[PDB]
Amino acid sequence: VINYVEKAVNKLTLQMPYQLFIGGEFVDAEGSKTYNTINPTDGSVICQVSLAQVSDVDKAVAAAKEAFENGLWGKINARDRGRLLYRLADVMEQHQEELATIEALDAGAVYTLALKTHVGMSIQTFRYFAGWCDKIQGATIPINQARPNRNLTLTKKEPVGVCGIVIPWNYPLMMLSWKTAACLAAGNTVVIKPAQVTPLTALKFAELTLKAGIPKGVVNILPGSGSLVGQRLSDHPDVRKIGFTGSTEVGKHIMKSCALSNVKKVSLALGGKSPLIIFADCDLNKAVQMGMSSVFFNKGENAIAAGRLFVEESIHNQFVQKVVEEVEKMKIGNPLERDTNHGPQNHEAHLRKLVEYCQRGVKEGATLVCGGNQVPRPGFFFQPTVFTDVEDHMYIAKEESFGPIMIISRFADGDVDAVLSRANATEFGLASGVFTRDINKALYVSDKLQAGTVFINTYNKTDVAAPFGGFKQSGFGKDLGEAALNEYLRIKTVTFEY
Amino acid sequence: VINYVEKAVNKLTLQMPYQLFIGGEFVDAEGSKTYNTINPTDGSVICQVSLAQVSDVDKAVAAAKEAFENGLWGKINARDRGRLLYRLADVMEQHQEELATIEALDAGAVYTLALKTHVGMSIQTFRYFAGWCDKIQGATIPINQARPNRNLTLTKKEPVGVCGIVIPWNYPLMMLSWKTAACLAAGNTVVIKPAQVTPLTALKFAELTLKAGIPKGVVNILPGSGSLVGQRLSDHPDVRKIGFTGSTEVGKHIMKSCALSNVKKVSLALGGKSPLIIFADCDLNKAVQMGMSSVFFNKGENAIAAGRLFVEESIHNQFVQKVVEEVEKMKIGNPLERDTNHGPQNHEAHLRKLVEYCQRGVKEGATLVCGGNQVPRPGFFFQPTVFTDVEDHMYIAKEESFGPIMIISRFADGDVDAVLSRANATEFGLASGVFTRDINKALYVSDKLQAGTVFINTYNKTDVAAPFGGFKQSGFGKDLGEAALNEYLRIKTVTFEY
Amino acid sequence: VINYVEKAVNKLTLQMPYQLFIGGEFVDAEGSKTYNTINPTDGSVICQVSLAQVSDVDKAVAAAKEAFENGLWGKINARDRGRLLYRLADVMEQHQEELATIEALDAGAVYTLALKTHVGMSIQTFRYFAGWCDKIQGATIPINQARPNRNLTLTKKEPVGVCGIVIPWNYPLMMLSWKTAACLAAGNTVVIKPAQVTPLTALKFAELTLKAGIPKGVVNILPGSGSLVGQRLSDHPDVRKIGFTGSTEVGKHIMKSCALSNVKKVSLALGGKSPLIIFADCDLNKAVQMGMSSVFFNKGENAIAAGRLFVEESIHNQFVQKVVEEVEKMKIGNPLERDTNHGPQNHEAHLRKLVEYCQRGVKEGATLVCGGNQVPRPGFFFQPTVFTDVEDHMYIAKEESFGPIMIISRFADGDVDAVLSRANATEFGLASGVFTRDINKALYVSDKLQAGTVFINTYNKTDVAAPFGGFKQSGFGKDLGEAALNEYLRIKTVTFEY
Amino acid sequence: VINYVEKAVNKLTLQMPYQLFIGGEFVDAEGSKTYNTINPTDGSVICQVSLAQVSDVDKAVAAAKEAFENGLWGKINARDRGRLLYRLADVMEQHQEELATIEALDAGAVYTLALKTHVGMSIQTFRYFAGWCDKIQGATIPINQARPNRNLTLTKKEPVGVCGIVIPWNYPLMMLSWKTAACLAAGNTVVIKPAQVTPLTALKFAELTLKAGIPKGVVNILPGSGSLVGQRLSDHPDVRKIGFTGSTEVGKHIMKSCALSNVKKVSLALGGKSPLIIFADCDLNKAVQMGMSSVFFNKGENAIAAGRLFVEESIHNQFVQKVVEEVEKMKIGNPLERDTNHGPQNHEAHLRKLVEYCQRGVKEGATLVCGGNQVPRPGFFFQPTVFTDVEDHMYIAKEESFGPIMIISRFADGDVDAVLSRANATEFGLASGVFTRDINKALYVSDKLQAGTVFINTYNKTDVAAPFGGFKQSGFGKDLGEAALNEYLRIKTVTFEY
Ligand SMILES: NC(=O)c1ccc[n+]([C@@H]2O[C@H](COP(=O)([O-])OP(=O)(O)OC[C@H]3O[C@@H](n4cnc5c(N)ncnc54)[C@H](OP(=O)(O)O)[C@@H]3O)[C@@H](O)[C@H]2O)c1
Repeated sequence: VINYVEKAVNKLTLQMPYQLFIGGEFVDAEGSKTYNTINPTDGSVICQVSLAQVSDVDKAVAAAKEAFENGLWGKINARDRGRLLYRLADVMEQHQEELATIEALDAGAVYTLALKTHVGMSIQTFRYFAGWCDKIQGATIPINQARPNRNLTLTKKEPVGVCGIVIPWNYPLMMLSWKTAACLAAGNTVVIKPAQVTPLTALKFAELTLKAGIPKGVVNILPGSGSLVGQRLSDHPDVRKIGFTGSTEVGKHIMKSCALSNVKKVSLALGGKSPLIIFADCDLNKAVQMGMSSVFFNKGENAIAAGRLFVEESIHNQFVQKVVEEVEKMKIGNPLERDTNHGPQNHEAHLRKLVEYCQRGVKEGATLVCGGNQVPRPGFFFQPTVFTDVEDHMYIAKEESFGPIMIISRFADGDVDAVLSRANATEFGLASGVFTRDINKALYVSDKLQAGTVFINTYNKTDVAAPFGGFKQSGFGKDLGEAALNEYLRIKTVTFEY
Repeated sequence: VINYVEKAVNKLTLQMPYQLFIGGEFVDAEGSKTYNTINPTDGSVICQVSLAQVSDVDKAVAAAKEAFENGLWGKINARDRGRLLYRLADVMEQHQEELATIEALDAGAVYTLALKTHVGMSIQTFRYFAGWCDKIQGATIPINQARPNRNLTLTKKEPVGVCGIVIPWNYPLMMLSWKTAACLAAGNTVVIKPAQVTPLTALKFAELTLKAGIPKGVVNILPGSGSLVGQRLSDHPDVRKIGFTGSTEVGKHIMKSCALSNVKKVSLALGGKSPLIIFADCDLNKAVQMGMSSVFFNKGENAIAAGRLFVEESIHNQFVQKVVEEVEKMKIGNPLERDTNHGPQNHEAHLRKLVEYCQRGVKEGATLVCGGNQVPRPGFFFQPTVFTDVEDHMYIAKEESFGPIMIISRFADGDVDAVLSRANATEFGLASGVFTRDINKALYVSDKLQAGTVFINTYNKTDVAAPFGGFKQSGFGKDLGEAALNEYLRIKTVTFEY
Repeated sequence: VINYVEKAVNKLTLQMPYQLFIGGEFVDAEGSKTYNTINPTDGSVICQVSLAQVSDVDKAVAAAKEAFENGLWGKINARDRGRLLYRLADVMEQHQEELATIEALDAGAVYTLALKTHVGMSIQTFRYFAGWCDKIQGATIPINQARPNRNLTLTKKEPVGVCGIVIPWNYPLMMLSWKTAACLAAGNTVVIKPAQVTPLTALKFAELTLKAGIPKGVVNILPGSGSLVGQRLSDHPDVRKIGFTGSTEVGKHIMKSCALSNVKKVSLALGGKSPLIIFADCDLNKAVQMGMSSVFFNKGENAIAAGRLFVEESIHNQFVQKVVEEVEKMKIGNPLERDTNHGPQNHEAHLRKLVEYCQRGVKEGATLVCGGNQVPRPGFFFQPTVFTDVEDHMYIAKEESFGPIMIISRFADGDVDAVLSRANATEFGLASGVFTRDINKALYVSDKLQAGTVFINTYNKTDVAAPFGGFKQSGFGKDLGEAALNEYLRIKTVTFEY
Repeated sequence: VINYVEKAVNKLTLQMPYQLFIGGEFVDAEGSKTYNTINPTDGSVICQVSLAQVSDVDKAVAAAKEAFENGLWGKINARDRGRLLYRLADVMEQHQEELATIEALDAGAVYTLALKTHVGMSIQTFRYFAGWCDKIQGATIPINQARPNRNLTLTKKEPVGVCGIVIPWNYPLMMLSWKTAACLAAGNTVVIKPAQVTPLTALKFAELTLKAGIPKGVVNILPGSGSLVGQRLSDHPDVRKIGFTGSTEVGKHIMKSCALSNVKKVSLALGGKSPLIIFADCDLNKAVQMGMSSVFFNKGENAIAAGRLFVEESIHNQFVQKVVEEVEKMKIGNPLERDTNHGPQNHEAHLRKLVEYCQRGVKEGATLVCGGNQVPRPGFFFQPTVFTDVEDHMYIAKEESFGPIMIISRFADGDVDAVLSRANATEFGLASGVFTRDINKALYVSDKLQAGTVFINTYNKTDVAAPFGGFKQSGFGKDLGEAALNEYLRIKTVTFEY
């Protein structure tokens, strides 16, 4: 029997585990330490969650090590590993409303969006990677023969072993799922650190691994701080790979910690300041819809959000006019209400950062067309914001807001290379977009954009089969697609002479 | 007109550049600083070589950046890039006797071996990777469709950009070639730091890039110290990838430096303590020949060298007797003499370490069967060495010698899992081997060995098509084969809606 | 309401459809023509089954064409096609006992075996290929650029369209499933012709596609003759691909019919005379168990069955003695008896062929050690048979029996090339095997055997992930694994200039 | 010493072999039979060429078989096979002017074009496939384990063995090179049948294999008739694969012959009636240039030639006007004159077909705008032809001309699906094209076109890396790219239990 926080909400009964998950059981942290998790809709405490300590990290890693080296997970067929992951996806689907409701409470995710994305994409991710298990293949290689003898060379794709996953708060279940699904499909075991502010779907997911029959110790979950729990994971001599998602500055630190301990493998999914270039020959009404989505999707708490819009001179004023018209139509409110399409920011400190961000934009001389403030209601709601007359040297032209702030610059009619130069003038390189009906412009621009993803006449169109990762200081390694598996596999070369 | 150090040796007239190679020209370092490169056969100075300074690194990176962004290398077809690399291999082959002679002088490489391996494999490396240029392919991916609209998702494989390569001294030209060929095949430009003690084949290679018509700035070479030149390469804001080969401890520092600057990508080819397990049912005479090769090849200056031999009890004494017999037949001498089997160690500091290594092995109680000493002759020669009665707790059971020291332990008749545990009880995981006629043992042992390469009834059988890289603290990433290309490529995902 | 033949048997009430399945409906054939399907355990008529006519073939192809061109199957996401195929596998699993019982009745498959293989592997097949749907990918290719313009070249993997599948009677559901799963996973629609003698699991399968929600017309099944139904399929102008499994001689005719009509694509999975080479250094008792299995599995009605055993001279007589001892322990009887090891042959005409085959073997001078005749009891049971003193010129050394007849020749110790020559002296090339503890022999022999599959120290180890197909007159193309998809996909190259 | 036909022409002294090439030597055919090859510029006899007989085919196949089974080609490293093919390309490059001159004489190929395409692309083809030799790789596959035992499954890519190549006359050297390069790269040996009318570059190529060091019997060349030599190749019991390029009707017969003998593998590169759709929103001047090229390139003797142009109503009249203007500027003349841009048709029988084709076009009611006739001069020149008012029911809307005949229909402004339906209403499916600046339209049309290749805003943009093959009655299998190798390889699955 597991202890739950129980809550009647959204036409169901939530049963939320709140403890650490280690070796297939929910357990208190050392000293029974706890912290409060906060509902961004009203600022209330949802419940108390165990606060993992260093000794809890060591217990989690030891359980993962034992599960990998001696448990059933390391013994079963890849096909049967696949079956278990497909079953886990099924169990997640059976609990989809509950999961999406927890995400609405914990992260401020609009419930209808959470059902399709936060939860829906997580389910797709597990099903996708479950199909990879028995299709992960090595090679046989035609090497030079040591005549008069013969040689056979093959490669074997093997698991890396114990992995650590450290993730942010914007899509709590989805960020966990991207990495966890690829990690488990490759045959590894894992210790996961959700962002401290958003532990609840991670702990519910943990319970679901029990319902699915995932062997004890394969999945371990440690609500807690990066500076304590995350650090220890990065430092641990039995951890062999870290999958990290978060800010560029913490990514640098994580990579350093991997180096100094045991040169554990690392992937880094970091910040972005993604440019969206909108040409005059696009479909304008569609550009407004997609451009708004590129910024405002999930209250802007979206790594790939367009952090800069470049709009061709001749359509700029009309584009801005239409955006403002549509922004006024947005329904801001409780993420559980069906008419809501703009939920609260994830937590109070982030709301404060956004308010300060827009003050700097005003101070430095950008035109605040609308928004810029907290919405005067309970919780941590921020107004959908539009800036114009943004110049390349401005702070808001350079810094990632990670909020619902559309930051608009002009470019001269007929310019192409000039705007590309401006769009590429960043140490980030996560995503980018271009709206145009012109085939030649679209292909040329996608060639020249210095970013890991280029959207053409769309935005936010991610897919579990399509690899996702950045260039430059947005990091390296992929989530999603076949490419993601490579972060969680090692290649052993075997060479015979006969 | 290039300045050479001219030398008449080995029935050739060597013409050796000695300056920095920056932007397609040989130039002096800042302040015309130089250092001496030492011939390990007699301890004499070969010549003075330019000593790169920080401002020289900045010039080399600037030249590489220009070559990539604006030069011809970034504009030509993949097919034509391949043609240039195949021409480069042809030029290397035209100069093969000269290159092997330089390697004999600089590194102490036995000339006949340098023709086949140090230089021979370097030529094969460029030809192999030349073939990859127009065969590097992205993907088209069947993503979910945004109905009633359609989506197309593709990936493009692109160059990473400016790379730094930092290498050691054991196979100076070949270590350079592995990384350089894959790096250039993928369309990058490069700044190479050879090991300070072995700059000469790198500088001759530089001149050969001119003969082959590699555009200026594509290849740049900076003899100098790791703590100065290598450090700056790892720190540089315009460098996007470091390919590193060296010790585990420097690898840790390199990775930290990549992290702290601009999270540049990194590959780490580090140290080894590779186990070779020899069962009683092997071919004994072959096991002796291959066992000796596993240790003594290239005077033991071989990262994959077997650093422990485990020999089954019933054949142990006969194995040792036969090795001693064969060791006594080895001809130690000038690497340029055709009858030489065993050349000098690479440099004096390394010889000193090997002497100390064997002193400690005797101190801690291992049986010194033969060798262990500097050979009484000029230069830095070390006697092929055999230790027996080695126990798992001993320093020589744990520490990488990187010299010609065969380190032998017994295991009990029939004790497969037990010997495997002993073989795996190391934080290294570079290579390994097993000698047995039994198919079931061979396959089971190769599954269980925790190493990036497993040799079965052979050793030292590397091939330009077979990926090479370690596990655990032997690093990550691959040199050679198709896999090596992934270190020098980035994947861009392009998603259309239409 | 679907009409069923109802039967109380094996603790179940079987509900067996018996009509043609066209466009999602069970329908009588033209003129309500029918034929009898026979139970091989007692020779009784199970029921009457609709007998497809030419107009019925045209209706099925029209339904398949409409389903492909305009129906839902052609419009849904690859991922969603995958979901439907997974659901089909789940439905088959929910009905596995019923399917295995039907296969016992219709094909004489031993019930316990049919659960694991005839049905269990069919289920694995659908689940395996379900996972491929959203992982079928094309390429982007670095072609030469038409300067000063640019080029993008990509490939798209597309379905071939309407396919015809024609199969034999030995594993009715499994042969169906292998091809159908790959065919549908690739996005095609299909008309299936089961062997006339074994229509029943195919028709139950058809009903399961309805339960699974496979869109109407995607799957169509036409019990009937090869010379009428199969012929029309191969001739039909709207069929673009035939997947054929059967005899070499019918395969020749089928390929010709494809040629003469519309050059439709064809795969050919044909006969075998597979050699198993057993060396004196094998584990003898294991060689006996696996050698017996290589021949007697599924009453010899197994295309990959070892059709000759070459047994090394020094172990031959002991091998034969052990085989005879084990053959005598085999329980022959009703496929529903849970201790049955050997069921009846599939149908009466095959039994008669096997009696004649053995008369011919004795006549030409082979030694009949045991078996060779019909078991005196109702139905069509044939004794497990062993021949020795078989020589290379003999009819039974050349001709495929497709029955439980072990055909043994000696070979001399210390020649390997000589036994290979004898093993390779056939126009078949489907499978082969080698039993030896010697790694060098195993690897060399596997290199030299001229067969699409080589088993080493095992036999009949097929797997849904491992491609299966023959060489020479055993045909071409693969069932199973990733390679099977290529028979059901076409590649479109798309080249842009911009 | 080889017998040559010597010819002083194009400022060169041509040395043309004229005999059969069998087992590394030029020999007369059985009975010294010969036939005349005809210069299409003036209708004169170039020289007498040996006429291969059945016994000569048997000798070639025996030589290919011995070279494969016992000769050096079957023994050398894949890497060394690649070196030989690169060397072959180099020799071809050293002879490029001579080869292009021979092609001008034999096939009427315009010299400047033959240099770039006929010969230039043949060279690229051998270099490209030379690079594949040591990069052809099999797999290791994660199959279900027969617990308590373990299984390893791998695939080996092997050569198919002796191949027959049967080709047409439009690009004699290039068609040979496409197939021969892939065939040899995969490790096979080959007997080549050039079109009887164009044997000369094939025989010169044969001599170049000698210069390049290709082992005797690896390449064998038999000038002669399809009905005799081609037939025997398709019939031969030792040939295991036919690579065929030619008409759809001969393709059907070839496939039938493959079936009836030994089910040898076959690829079919057959005819085309490829549609080019030109929208009003294209760049009109570029559409005219590329539209011209799509029809007139290599005097229309181009399998992928656009056989229908569909031009949008609003630009149709202007397109036709501009085409007529450009057609009038074409210089018809001797292929060796530098100002010629339209050479003679390949041979007399083809010229006659083209005359009849245009007669039937006029008869059935199409508007003949220009050409349609043999040019009044010696040889077999044909006037570049333009037809308009072509309706879907007409012969020239359905039948492949394989000549310089532009066949134009209108489609209504704003129609897309309607014109696609018309473009797809053919049993051919080789190539196609679309000209439009609209990204949505270009992507949609490329999805919907039922053809193996789709060109977007270009035409005739083939590449050695880009796979090329048809759908429907245009055949199956690819030439060029990685995909081409699959036709010349077989996959062996090796499964161990241990
Ligand atoms: N590229 C992508 O796929 C992607 C996706 C989502 C978000 N992001 C990026 O993430 C950022 C937003 O999240 P954030 O600013 O909250 O990120 P953050 O501060 O970098 O935190 C990310 C995670 O790192 C942990 N952490 C902090 N210090 C650590 C340490 N010393 N050792 C180990 N772990 C440590 C944090 O723990 P705490 O819970 O204690 O903070 C948290 O779990 C944005 O820049 C956004 O673009 C990127």
